[PDB]
Amino acid sequence: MVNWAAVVDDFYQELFKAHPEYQNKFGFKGVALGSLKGNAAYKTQAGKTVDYINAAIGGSADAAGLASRHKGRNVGSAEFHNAKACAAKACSAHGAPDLGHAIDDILSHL
Ligand code: HEM
Ligand SMILES: [Xe]
Ligand SMILES: [Xe]
Repeated sequence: MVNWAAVVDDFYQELFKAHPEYQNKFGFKGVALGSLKGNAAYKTQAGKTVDYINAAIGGSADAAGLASRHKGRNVGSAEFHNAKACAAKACSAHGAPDLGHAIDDILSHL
């Protein structure tokens, strides 16, 4: 088992450090980066990202559905290219396989 939860945590750290304004689109808006793990709303969003990763690896992930749902938050290609940079970093830091291919499936719909 890859510690996906831990990777998701680093990933969120990377993403919000580089694009802090992204964080305003969540229910943990305005919460200090170093406090995220103590915030209920974050805890739920992180679990869901981990779920998706496990579904992408599992073969059950609906990439088109996730893309439409991000479109529904005015989150598009540019954001998911940025996230690809951030996940690459967070995976590499954990010796975990990269999620470039899964992130690519999402991009193919954005
Ligand atoms: C690898 C990249 C990402 C993955 C795997 C991912 C995963 C998810 C998942 C699984 C959900 C819940 C889907 C649902 O049931 O509606 C979600 C919601 C969301 N995503 Fe992403 N995320 C990604 C990147 C981003 C980025 C770059 C942004 C830009 C801000 C973003 C913004 C949001 C927002 C605002 C929500 C809903 C928040 C809420 O309901 O409170 N995501 N994401
Ligand atoms: Xe991710
Ligand atoms: Xe992913």
